[PDB]
This record gives sequence, structure tokens and C-alpha cells, in this order.
Amino acid sequence: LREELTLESLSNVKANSYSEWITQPNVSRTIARELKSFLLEYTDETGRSVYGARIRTLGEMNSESLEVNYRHLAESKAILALFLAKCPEEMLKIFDLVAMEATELHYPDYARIHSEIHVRISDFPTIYSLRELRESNLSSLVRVTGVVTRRTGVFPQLKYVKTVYRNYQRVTLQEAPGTVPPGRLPRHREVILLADLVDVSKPGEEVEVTGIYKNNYDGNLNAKNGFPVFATIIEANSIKRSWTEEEEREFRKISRDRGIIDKIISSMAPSIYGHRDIKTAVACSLFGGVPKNVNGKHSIRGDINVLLLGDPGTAKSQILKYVEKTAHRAVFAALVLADKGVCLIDEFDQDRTSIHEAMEQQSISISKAGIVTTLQARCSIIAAANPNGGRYNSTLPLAQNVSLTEPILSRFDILCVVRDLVDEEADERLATFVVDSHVRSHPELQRQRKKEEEISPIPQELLMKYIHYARTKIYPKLHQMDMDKVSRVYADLRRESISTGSFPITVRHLESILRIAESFAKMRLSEFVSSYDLDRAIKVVVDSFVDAQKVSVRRQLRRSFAIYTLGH
Amino acid sequence: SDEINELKEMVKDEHIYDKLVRSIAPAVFGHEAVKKGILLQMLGGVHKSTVEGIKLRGDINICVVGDPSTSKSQFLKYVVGFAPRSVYTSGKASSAAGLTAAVVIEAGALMLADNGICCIDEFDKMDISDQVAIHEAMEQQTISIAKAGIHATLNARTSILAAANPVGGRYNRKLSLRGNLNMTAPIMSRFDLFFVILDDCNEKIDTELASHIVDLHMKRDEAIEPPFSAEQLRRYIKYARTFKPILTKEARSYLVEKYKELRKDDASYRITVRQLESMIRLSEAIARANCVDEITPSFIAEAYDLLRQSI
Amino acid sequence: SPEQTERVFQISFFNLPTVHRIRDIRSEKIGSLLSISGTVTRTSEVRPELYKASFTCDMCRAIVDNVEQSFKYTEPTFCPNPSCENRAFWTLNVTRSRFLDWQKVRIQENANEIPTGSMPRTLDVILRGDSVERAKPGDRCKFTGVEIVVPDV
DNA sequence: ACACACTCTCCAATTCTCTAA
DNA sequence: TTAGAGAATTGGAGAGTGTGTTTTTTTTTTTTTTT
Ligand SMILES: Nc1ncnc2c1ncn2[C@@H]1O[C@H](COP(=O)(O)OP(=O)(O)NP(=O)(O)O)[C@@H](O)[C@H]1O
Ligand SMILES: [Mg+2]
Ligand SMILES: [Zn+2]
Repeated sequence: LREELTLESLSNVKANSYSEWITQPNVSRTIARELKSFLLEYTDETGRSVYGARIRTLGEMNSESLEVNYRHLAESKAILALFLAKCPEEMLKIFDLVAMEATELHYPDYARIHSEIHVRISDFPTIYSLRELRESNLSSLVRVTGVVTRRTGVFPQLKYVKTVYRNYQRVTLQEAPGTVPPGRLPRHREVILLADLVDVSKPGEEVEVTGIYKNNYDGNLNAKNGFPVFATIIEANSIKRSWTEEEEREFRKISRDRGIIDKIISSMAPSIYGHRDIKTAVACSLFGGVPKNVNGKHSIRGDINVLLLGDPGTAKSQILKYVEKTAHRAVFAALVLADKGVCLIDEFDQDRTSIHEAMEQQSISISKAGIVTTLQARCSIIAAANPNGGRYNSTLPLAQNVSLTEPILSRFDILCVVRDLVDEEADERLATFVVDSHVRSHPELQRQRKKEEEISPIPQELLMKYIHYARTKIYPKLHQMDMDKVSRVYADLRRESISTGSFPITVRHLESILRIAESFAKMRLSEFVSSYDLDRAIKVVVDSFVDAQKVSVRRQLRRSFAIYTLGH
Repeated sequence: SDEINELKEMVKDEHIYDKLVRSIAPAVFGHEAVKKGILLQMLGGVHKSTVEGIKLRGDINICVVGDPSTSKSQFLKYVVGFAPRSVYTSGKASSAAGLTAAVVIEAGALMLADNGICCIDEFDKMDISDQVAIHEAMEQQTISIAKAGIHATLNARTSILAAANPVGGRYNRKLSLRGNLNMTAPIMSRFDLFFVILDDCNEKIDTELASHIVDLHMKRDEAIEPPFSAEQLRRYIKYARTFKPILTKEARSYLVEKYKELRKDDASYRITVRQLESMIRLSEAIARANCVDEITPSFIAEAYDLLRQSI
Repeated sequence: SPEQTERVFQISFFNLPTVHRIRDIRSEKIGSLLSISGTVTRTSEVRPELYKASFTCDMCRAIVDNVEQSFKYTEPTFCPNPSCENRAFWTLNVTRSRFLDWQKVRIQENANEIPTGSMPRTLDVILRGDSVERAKPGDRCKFTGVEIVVPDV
């Protein structure tokens, strides 16, 4: 009762098992005193007691979970770490009851905010996949990794058996495909999430879990297998998966330099040679414009949509894979998952019908059995296609080379055609670059730095951070001076289109020009569009419009349009 | 120790490459080109990836086209009877579910052939609805399942060996291979090598071929007399696959010249950048066959010469 | 350290005189020592099997130990303390009880051995201890052990 | 309401013991 | 040494009580509308 053990007295487990030793009153009181003495006293090398600084922020966020690193608990009072690894279900009860004392020392009457606090363990120093688990692991703490395959809804559950409840949710976890050995199927396990941990993860995420490994009787398993076979589950204890002023100043430094637009385009898709216009269009789509709306009868999207007609093997699928790794959020082939992101299509009636609705709208609506509901698309579409068989025909307009309705070609902001042209010098350049890249990739720090800086003019980590910063912070606008010239150019282009008997230029093209100019302003972190932005946007759209036409019309257009496609 | 001694003895030989080619499929008369292709597929290239995280395919796909009685199925029968990881499947009597994977989840043929050779016989009889499944798997070396609330992704690092019939049963020398073969252009674009077999009637060949066939029916084991034992050859192939050779400087200079020659011949299936990548794979396999850690330019001359027989 | 439980040794045999086919399993050989061969077609995940059990009474502080299971989950017949008669509300002490690793696998006849006009038969095999996850689907294997008979639990 | 599983209770069949002829 | 009168222990007859029951493929032959 009154007397307490020394820490050295705990070195000898005196009962027949660990659990029956931890649960004794004098041992338990000793452990409680020692844990409280650790939590009030552990330090950085700089002093600066970390847990006194964490409890402080627990109340600043009105939170419920205190987080403890295992390495700190192993760095002093090692026996408590050993007992925690062996008997988590007991040790964590004592530790939670100590954590409440420590928090009330900062914030008296915190019990009125939350009645009970949970300790979360981090950095447990050994890991298993779902292969290595065996019966010896039962009731031990484990650390596991995988992909979350399926998730239930959240429900309340009765806490005690006057009443009290807690939140509950189950998650199915599967081995990551990179970990699975060759020629074997992946394994599965199911995880239980309680009060603070529900909806911490989403289906398809790759996730890391710490918790107790636990089992129970199940009648159906016994009945079907015909042997006394128990079922097992994991009870999670913790689950795992911005910028400074220095980054902002660095971004602004590079943006202040001349030619930053060209350098960003050059950094785009380093492994692919040539095809600068495709890289330009992809960069413009990833940065995008600004959305606008006028409740008097009109709305304008900020997203930029691009379509690429590809000869066989002209790098299309590689740049889509590159964009998939570059972009913040994306879908590859579902438009709900592409919300405020980029959507990627590499090959191609109901699918096309869905895309017809998606290009007309920015939000999707559906009804079924009298139910009615709505969803958001709000995304930029990058698509590629094979031109109606083995090879494109340049003598014909674009419609002859595609399996698309006319409004699709109207509503795509940018159209482009890529062809396997014949040139000895280009072939030699391609072949030299290809074998050079092949050698540079061979499995057989300084080597990496040289390789990286030869690969690109911008480090791509900085470029991804820069794209995210620009997308979240920069919102450009037009300047009202040169817009008279834009209107005159629009009228001139329409007059020339009619004069040669071309299909006419339209308001959609003018809108696309303004949107692309906004994107060009965003690329250099400029809140103003400028004359050169309008010039570049005009060149892109005019050249794209010219590429869609028949050959005789193409010659008349380029002869007249020389003062836009090349001059300004 | 005796295994190591025997392996060292055959490794030391000057004429090892020729004997290895000669020891594939002992019962089939002639057709050394296909046998060489089978050996290089069996050894394989070197798998690798770039700084960008994109992967570069390290293995070889082969297709054999021929009019009837050309013994083309004997190559598939030998391969599935020899290679440690392999499966044999007929294009008529199989389903997309049975080829990739099926809900019951249980593994299909391409899953069992992971890190192995998968044999498709009478490919031209397969339904388009299932050819596209093989195409999607071959594009990614990956298989995907999503149905009934169950989702899964699986790895399929499998090399394909296929056999097919020309349309109308006999090949037309007036026409491209695309005209002769009932196969869609994206799938055709993904075979590293195509072999076309033709009767080419000739008394001096017939008089020998008939003798060879009658000897097989007259004596069971005695006729073939191969250069090596099968259990010897498998140990050699296991040993060879441990090498990871590196491309020499002179070979890099030589490759672009040979590729320019192919492009000028092209200026028939149109020659793309993929042919250069395939040629690199074949050169890696050739160097590995010889137990050499450097790609000598002679190996690329061999690979270029072998590849142009498919055109 | 606290007390350490006993090691569950396993005896194993090999190089038996002859190998039978799945088609040669017949009820006269039940409980004898045999060896078999075939191709694997399915495998189960590893599960814990209850080997020896220990229970404690709800109505009084009493404990029962080393209860033996065989094919179905089995519990005590009396309260050992004669001051109590309750037979209900036992709980299995997971710390004091002992488990084993258990895996189910499924095999079918070798294709080259099938007789004329017939089709391949199949069989279910049990693996325990240090031999779980050794087998792989699509591979060819040789097994040895004893054939048994399982009830309708 | 209709076969079952399980619990409770009373009554007489049985064997054991003591006494005297 | 037999036997008969009285006491104690056990078995199971049978009476009673509570209970449970009805009731997304994947593969293969055939008809039908659709390009
Ligand atoms: N700079 C390059 N230019 C062209 N091709 C390249 C280049 N670098 C690599 N390649 C290869 O050429 C192909 C690039 O085009 P890609 O579209 O990805 O091939 P593909 O998907 O098989 N053709 P397709 O099926 O019609 O899309 C790949 O096989 C690449 O490995
Ligand atoms: Mg592609
Ligand atoms: Zn009791």
C-alpha cells in the first residue's frame, strides 16, 4: 500500500507473467510515478522541454490526443519501453491517466473541455508487412503498412456495459503492390478506428498503422473449416501517411529574372526530347486561368483543356505519366476524383457522352429511381488520340482524322497534331539522346547531383512547390489599354476567315485567348496580364486554329496571318 | 564442386554461343533464326528506371506467323516443356477472366507466368474483347481488379510468345505483314520480333528434311544428338542471368548509325523509336549469353542483323 | 524474465518408400503414414488454432487449465470449486492458453498422370508450425504426413 | 402445438444392522 | 446358526418446465432489336 519500489527493483519480474506483474498496486503506482517524472522532465539538447511544449498546444487546438515518440521513451527509463512493447493494453491505461495530470498542470479544469485523453505512440522501431504476422504476435504492439482498400461509414457505439457513446469505423488494409513477392496474390487485414481516428484516411491512400494485434472466437470460421480456428483484427493506436518565407523569396527571385517562362517550359518533361509546343500547352494547362461569373447571363471557367493527336510512338503516354507524377491531384484513364485537379486520357459511346456533358457543364447532375443528386467536375482535361487508324493525313481537315463531334473541337482550348517526321539530323539527335538517357539510368551523392543538374535547368522539387504556390496565391487580371487592339485583331481574323471560305473564328477562341493570357501571367507570378502575354496566347490559339484546316486554306491563312503567327 | 567445374569448363569454350543456339529445340530441322530468338528471350535484357521514376521495359516479346505444317507449335511445346516459369494457352478455348484473373479472387494465366514466358497458340482466333485485355496488361506489366466492393492491383512481369495463322491460311508475298495478319496495329507495335515461316519447296532441302523425319520415327532418342544436356543448359542459363552488362562508348556511337540506316530503309511496318529500345534489349541479352559485362559493338551488329530479318 | 513455456517439438520424416496419387487415397489407409504429390491451386491465409485452453469462472474466483480441443471449440464441464455450481459465462484466458499456426491448401492431380477419358480429382491439405506459407499457387510439390477424417462439426 | 432437452421431486426397492430362539 | 424386525441409502418414474420451428460476377444456349 504505502511503500513504493525503486526503478532498479522493477528490473526483476517477480510474478509468473508480465501482465500479472504490471497489474499489482505497488508496481502500478511505481510505474505511474516514473512516467509522470519522465513527462515533466525530458529535454532537447537545448533544454526546451518538448512535452511541456506539446501539452501547451493541446489546449490551443482544443484537442484530445497527446503524441509521444517511442525513441524518447527508450532513451531513458528503458524498462518502461520494454513493458510497453510487451503489454500495451495495460501500459496505455496507466499512461493515459498520467497524461491527464500533466495537462491539468497547464490548464486546470480542462476536464470540462474533454473528459479523457489518449496517448498516441510514434516511431515504433520494427515493421512487418501482412506476411510476417504469426500467433506469437498476439496482444503485442505492431507497426504495419499498406493501401486502404475499403472504408465503412461512421457510426456511434455504446462505450460502457446512464449511457455514453463513442465514434466507430472499420477499414480494410491491403499489401502495397511494390511489396508483394512475384507470382503471389496480396494479403488483407481489417482495422478498427475509434473516437479521434475516424475519417483520418480515404480509399486508395497508402497508409502506415501502429496498434495492438488481437483475436476472438468466431462460430462460422470454426463451422466451415472444421478446426478450432480463431479470427484476428488490428486495433489502431495511431495512423500515418506549406512553405517558409525563404521559399517565397526564392520564388520571387527566380520570377524577377528574364525568360522564366521559357525556363519553366524547358524544365517540362525532361526525359522527352523535342515537342516544345506540347510542353508549352501542358504547362499552361497545369497553371490555368481564373474563373469568373456574371449573374447577368454568363460564366467563364478557369480550367484549360488540351487535346493531342498522336502518330504511333510520339511520346504521348510518357508525357501523361510525367504529368501524373508532376501534378498535385489527378485522374488517369471518375471525374469526381478530378475535382479542382487535372484529368488525363490516353486513348479512346457512353464514355464520350459523359465527356460531352462534362465539357458543357462544370458540375454533374444525375437522377435514378426518383432520387436526385449533384456532383462537381471543375477540372482541366488533357486528352490524346490516334488519328483514325495508322497515320494522320495532312491534306484533310481535322474532322476527317478524328472520331469526335464538332462541339468537342469547339470547346477544347488548344488542339495540336504531332507527327513522326523524317530528318537524318533529328533522328541522330533523338538516337543520341535516347542511348545517353539509357546509360544514365543504368543500375550500375555527387553522382546524383551532377545527373540531376544535367537533366533540367530547374530542380523539379522547387518547380512543383512553385506550381502549388502560384495556383494557391496568384489571381491575375487584364489591362484595359490594349483590349481595343485585341477586338480589332478578332474582327480581322473573322474577316480573313470568311474571305478565304474557312470555318469562322468564334467567341470561344477569344475567351480562350484571354484565359491563356491569364495563365501566362500566373506562370511568372504576375498579377497583371501584359501585351506579350496576349501576343503569346494569340500565337498559340491562331496556330492551333490554322493546324485544323485543309492545305489550300492553310496556305492562305499563314500567308495573311504572318503578322500574328510570327510577327505582332 | 563438380557442377562448378563443369560450368567453368563450358564457360571457357570459344564456340559457346553457336553451341547454345544449336541446342535449342533439338528435334526441329533448321530454322536457326527462331532458335536464336528463343534463346535471347529466355535470357532477357536488363530492367531499369530513370530519375523521373518512369520504368524502362527489360524483356522481349516474340510472334511467329506461318502457313500450315511449318511445325511452329513445336517451339511453344519446347518452351513450355523447358522454361521453369511458363504456361501454355490456346486462343480459342480461353477467356479474359481466365487469362488475367477472376472472381470466385483467383489467378489467371498471366499471373502464373510472372517472371516467366507465356505461350499463346492460334492467337488469331482470340476474340477482340480479350485481345484488348492482353494488350492492356502488356502495356503496363500490371493487372487491375475493381468490382463488388473489392479492389486489387497485381504485378505481371511476363514475356509473351505467340503463334498465328495468315489470313486465308497462306501468306501473300504481294502484301505487308499487316495485310496478311488479323491483328490490330497497337498490339503489333509491341512485339520485339516477328518471324514469318514459308514452305519454299526445294528438292535439296526436301531430300534432307524427309530423311530427318523418317529417322525420328525409325530411332526414338538416337537421332537428335544435342550439343548439351538439358540439365546442363538450365544451369548455364541460370548462371548467365546473374550478369548485368554495361553499354560501351563505341557501341553508343555505333547504335545511332545503325538506327539511321533503319530509318533510311523505312523512308511494311513504320520504324519508330521503339525499335532502338528493342535493339538495346537484344544487345543486352546477347552480351549476357556470352557471360561478358561490356556490350561489345559486335553484339549490336548481331542484333541489327537479326532484327532486319523481321522486316 | 518471467517463466518460459515449453517448446512444442515436431518430428518429421522423409525418404519414404513410395509416393501415391490423390486418386489412390482410400479409407483402408486412414491414420497411416504416407507421401503424396500434386500441383497447388489455392492457399489460405495463416490463422491461429487453439491448441490448449484455460478458463476462469465468473461467479467465483476459480481457474481451469489444460483443456483439450480436437475438432471443435470445447469448454469445462464443472466449476472446480465446490462452493459454486455455475457452468455458464466462462472466458478463455488468451495469455495462459496456447495456439498454433495453421494453413489450408488445395491440390489437384498432375496433368500427365490422368487416365484415359478422365478428369483430375482434388484434395485439401493442412499445414502447421514452421511449414506455413512454404507452398505457392501453380507450383508442383511433394507432401508427407497422415490422412485423417474430419466430422460435420 | 408439437417433439425434444433438461430439472425436480417422492416413493419404495434394496442392503445393512441388531436381537432372540 | 437361522431368521425376522427396524433403519438407512439409492433409482428412477414420472411429472413438470422451458424451449425452437414457418419463410458482381463467370460460363453457355437461345431469342430479339439494333447497327
Ligand atoms: N524522345 C522520345 N521521342 C519519342 N519516343 C521516345 C522518346 N523517348 C522514349 N521514347 C519511346 O517511344 C515511345 C514514346 O511514345 P509512347 O506514346 O509512350 O509509346 P506508345 O504508348 O507505345 N505509342 P501509343 O500506344 O500509340 O501511345 C515509348 O516506347 C518510349 O519508350
Ligand atoms: Mg503512347
Ligand atoms: Zn464458480
